[PDB]
Amino acid sequence: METWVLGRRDVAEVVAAVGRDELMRRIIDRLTGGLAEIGRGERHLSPLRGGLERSEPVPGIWEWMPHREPGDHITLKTVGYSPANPARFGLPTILGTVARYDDTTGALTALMDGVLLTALRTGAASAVASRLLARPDSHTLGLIGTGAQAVTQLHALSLVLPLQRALVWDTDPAHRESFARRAAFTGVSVEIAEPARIAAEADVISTATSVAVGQGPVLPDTGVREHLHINAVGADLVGKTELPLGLLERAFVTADHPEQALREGECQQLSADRLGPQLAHLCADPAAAAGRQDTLSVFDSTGFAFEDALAMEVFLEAAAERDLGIRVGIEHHPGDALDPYALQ
Amino acid sequence: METWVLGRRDVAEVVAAVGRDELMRRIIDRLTGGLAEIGRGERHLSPLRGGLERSEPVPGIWEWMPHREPGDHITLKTVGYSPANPARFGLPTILGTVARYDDTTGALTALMDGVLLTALRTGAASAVASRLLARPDSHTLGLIGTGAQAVTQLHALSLVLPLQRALVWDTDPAHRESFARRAAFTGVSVEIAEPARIAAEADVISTATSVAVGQGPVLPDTGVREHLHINAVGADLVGKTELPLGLLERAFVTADHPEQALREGECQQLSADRLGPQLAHLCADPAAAAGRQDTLSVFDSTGFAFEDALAMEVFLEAAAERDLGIRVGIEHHPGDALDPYALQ
Ligand SMILES: NC(=O)c1ccc[n+]([C@@H]2O[C@H](COP(=O)([O-])OP(=O)(O)OC[C@H]3O[C@@H](n4cnc5c(N)ncnc54)[C@H](O)[C@@H]3O)[C@@H](O)[C@H]2O)c1
Ligand SMILES: NC(=O)c1ccc[n+]([C@@H]2O[C@H](COP(=O)([O-])OP(=O)(O)OC[C@H]3O[C@@H](n4cnc5c(N)ncnc54)[C@H](O)[C@@H]3O)[C@@H](O)[C@H]2O)c1
Ligand SMILES: O=C(O)[C@@H]1CCCCN1
Ligand SMILES: O=C(O)[C@@H]1CCCCN1
Ligand code: NA
Ligand code: NA
Repeated sequence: METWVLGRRDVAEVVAAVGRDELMRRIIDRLTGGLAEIGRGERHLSPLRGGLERSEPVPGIWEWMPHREPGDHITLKTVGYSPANPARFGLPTILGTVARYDDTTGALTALMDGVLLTALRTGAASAVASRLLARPDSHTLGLIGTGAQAVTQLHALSLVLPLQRALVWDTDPAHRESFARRAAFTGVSVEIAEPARIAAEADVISTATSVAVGQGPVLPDTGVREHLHINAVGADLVGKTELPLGLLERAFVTADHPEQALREGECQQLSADRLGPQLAHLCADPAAAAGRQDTLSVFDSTGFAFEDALAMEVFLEAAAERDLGIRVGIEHHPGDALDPYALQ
Repeated sequence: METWVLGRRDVAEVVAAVGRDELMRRIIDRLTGGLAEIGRGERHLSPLRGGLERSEPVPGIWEWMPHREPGDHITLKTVGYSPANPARFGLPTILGTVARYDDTTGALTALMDGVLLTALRTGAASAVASRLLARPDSHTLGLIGTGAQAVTQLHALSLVLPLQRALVWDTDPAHRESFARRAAFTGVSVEIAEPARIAAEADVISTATSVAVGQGPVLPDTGVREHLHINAVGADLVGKTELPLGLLERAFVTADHPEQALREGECQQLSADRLGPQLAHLCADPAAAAGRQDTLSVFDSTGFAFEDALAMEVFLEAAAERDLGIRVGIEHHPGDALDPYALQ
């Protein structure tokens, strides 16, 4: 037995061969079906993730997220949020890896990059929610925060909605000015616009910012379109929120993971009895979303491990089909199972 | 930047080049100083580990164990307990791996086998506790359970006590018959002995069994020597214990990690009020352990992530000096930190 390692090159080759659009569509479709299975009680929500706060160079967190498929495998994503990474080190804010363990033996069976996978499934989740809750003729996307997640927010939403333009804002002028180049492949025209203009004109908004704890909101409490749908994607430290309380109190709010969102999502601001049905329920039974496209709605997205396990399965199917990756004997399996020093 | 991977062949090379006695002594030395640092408030106990119980083929658990050295690195050990592994698959019961992440950026910097490392630091921890709590002239070690952990229990204790004899028992006859061969490198004469004889004759005992939940104790509450010290090393599922309650209630009890021991150790059987200072406090001030050398004492060992971080440092130091391991680009670091699709 050896661990199947998909390095950065192998992940790059899967995306290159399949294409960004088709790979995102596969993950959207797998996520939709998997969420529906949770909604029907055929699968379980993942347990609450855990994490470690880091104060330097700016406040961040490092988190672990398990998900078990009983009798088959266990997935663990480890992921850091380090929002000084881009300016200070040229590294992405979100840095992680995803591992798979055999449920019968405990053995580490596969290990892959989590940077691209995280961005893909985070965009995909917003696309699943926005298909349910945004107007199907939505034309104008608003983006607050134009870093890494904003790229796959725009990409995923452009595959499920007839987006013609994106109005975008970032507190860093360099980051908002560079977004049009990073977005060009989608064909969606990009225009920089202040948050009040985005609130007024967008049919759908994604907020995906590295705003600090207690420094929200990133979208002002002002006039929005009657049918606005917001993907609240930003999430890291307890106490970090992006939306104004007044808007949230007026909205139909669905969380990807209610217990997690009450701790780390926009639902931190809400009484727990104010939550709409969770996304998995909407996927299994759309009665709860019926009519909500035409009124204010918020998808409170925190991310949970089942989404990473599903996206990893999409990558592993593609990689297995193409015999990609390497095999590394990492775990020591002594020829005598009862002798740790039998370095066989 | 690439991940440094120490596979099975590299860990084997470290043992071959350093030697077993020297490697174990280095880990004992690091663990003793690191525990003293916790006992003096210069370092802190790892957070409570997390875990997922599994029921097939027999009840087992899979756990994740993080530890943070602020400003330096985060360590995470993922480890399975699957006690049917030896008989069904020729695999060790304990299967795991240890990862190191840069604390500043979150990047995965190192990954290695956890199977041998776990056995080494678990032996080392018993050696640290027994040096503090067993009579310095202890001649007879008892071992209940003669699987993987028992090998390093004997090895480590033989390096800190004047052991002349090991009395050993296992419910599987093939496992107790093979222990002497696995233990030969220690030079300590091994005798098979039933648990009642071990209880009556041993100066120090380690219990390290795969006993099922509710099927203890593995050592009878009979005559024990007045000065007996026990390392209660077995730990996995909630409800699993190895010692008789009446013996435990008469003992001075110290846990490696009090909150973990209350959940998964022999301290499950006791009130939280009933515990002594933890092992770290005894390392920092041995005057609290000296008096208890001549009375009944129990070290309640669950394992915690700091021990894995310290043992990993020993292996990385030795591996770097010998230029061992490989470099694998696992994490995706896009050419543009704000563009998840900018594959290198
Ligand atoms: N919900 C999920 O599943 C999920 C998954 C991944 C990341 N995230 C979260 O999304 C957020 C963004 O991640 P990223 O990878 O895009 O980070 P990033 O650093 O690439 O982008 C964040 C951007 O937000 C900008 N910003 C900071 N404060 C702002 C404000 N007040 N208004 C507008 N812009 C602001 C920054 O200048 C930066 O350009 C983080 O909180 C992250 O933890 C969530
Ligand atoms: N405290 C720690 O840090 C730490 C570290 C590693 C393992 N452990 C725990 O130690 C225990 C042993 O692990 P291992 O790797 O040696 O497993 P192993 O399967 O190699 O050995 C366990 C042995 O116990 C024997 N056994 C089962 N029931 C028994 C009984 N009633 N009396 C006597 N022997 C019995 C089995 O036949 C087997 O030989 C497990 O509970 C494991 O989770 C603890
Ligand atoms: O699910 C995730 O991967 C993100 C990482 C950053 C913190 C919020 N959750
Ligand atoms: O600390 C450890 O490595 C062990 C693994 C098995 C369960 C008990 N703790
Ligand atoms: Na959120
Ligand atoms: Na124990």
